[PDB]
Amino acid sequence: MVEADEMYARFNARASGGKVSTGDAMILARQLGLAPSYADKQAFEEKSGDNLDYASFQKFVGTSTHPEDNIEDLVEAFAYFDVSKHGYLTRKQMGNILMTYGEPLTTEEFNALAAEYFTSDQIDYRQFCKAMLEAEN
Amino acid sequence: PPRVREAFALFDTDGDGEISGRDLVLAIRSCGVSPTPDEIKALPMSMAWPDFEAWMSKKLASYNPEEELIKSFKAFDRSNDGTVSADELSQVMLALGELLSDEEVKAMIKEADPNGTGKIQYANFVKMLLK
Amino acid sequence: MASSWEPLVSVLEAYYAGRRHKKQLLKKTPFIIRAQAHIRRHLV
Ligand SMILES: [Ca+2]
Ligand SMILES: [Cl-]
Repeated sequence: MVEADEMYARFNARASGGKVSTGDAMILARQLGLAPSYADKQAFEEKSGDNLDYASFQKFVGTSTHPEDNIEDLVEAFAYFDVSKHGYLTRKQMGNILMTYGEPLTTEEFNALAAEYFTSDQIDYRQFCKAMLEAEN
Repeated sequence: PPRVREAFALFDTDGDGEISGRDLVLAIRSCGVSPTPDEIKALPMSMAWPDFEAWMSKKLASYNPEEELIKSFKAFDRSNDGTVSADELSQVMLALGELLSDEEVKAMIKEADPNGTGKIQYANFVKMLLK
Repeated sequence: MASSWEPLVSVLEAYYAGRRHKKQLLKKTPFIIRAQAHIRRHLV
């Protein structure tokens, strides 16, 4: 397992009575390099509640690996809004898309993402998608 | 989800937050509203969500889609039996229509006539189309 | 003295074009959610 002693300590540093909220499960799972959705959080909540001990956290993490993740489906998702199909979307497009569909970003999340990753007005969404799948593990 | 908001999101085809041109008219018509040609004339070059939201709130305050669609159908309810003919509607959609494949039109007819009658109980149909 | 069918046709065409939009967008929406999940992972 991915750095077992440090995962344990991060969970316990956030834990009260040996349990952490599912929101902290989300953050911890991200730090471990997993990408849970809010749908994962809801599904897990409706079987195990809003507070997880370390074992149920491990089960959560184990169900949030999302093996269906792959570059082509992610890219087709954005290319849907690309009428030219040249492979570019504007910052306005990326913002409105990401803050309107699916599990929409807050303007703060989008602004942080754009500050780090959007170098231009014309974003290559294929390379951006590849970047997003990096470091996942 | 609410119809107006969803119609904007569906007809904003490039995801840039703004409907423009014929798409605007289509988004409006996709809520069951037929803008009079002067309203179409007066549509701005583009609409963002607040613009579309205001336009639709004001319109709908005076315009009721489902009874207006019902009256449109009862124009062609010749038998006056609350029912228009599916064949007439099919080949009129095929003749005048601009957007749907013929397969799409047939799917639509099978929806409207879920019993193989060749008659469309247009009230029931309009109510089915308006959630 | 039949009347014209263009208004009914226009409205039903727009409606069903929207239904086709809603269905292809349904096909794409889970992977937008996937994109957003990876975005939030990069954002911790
Ligand atoms: Ca647009
Ligand atoms: Cl027209």
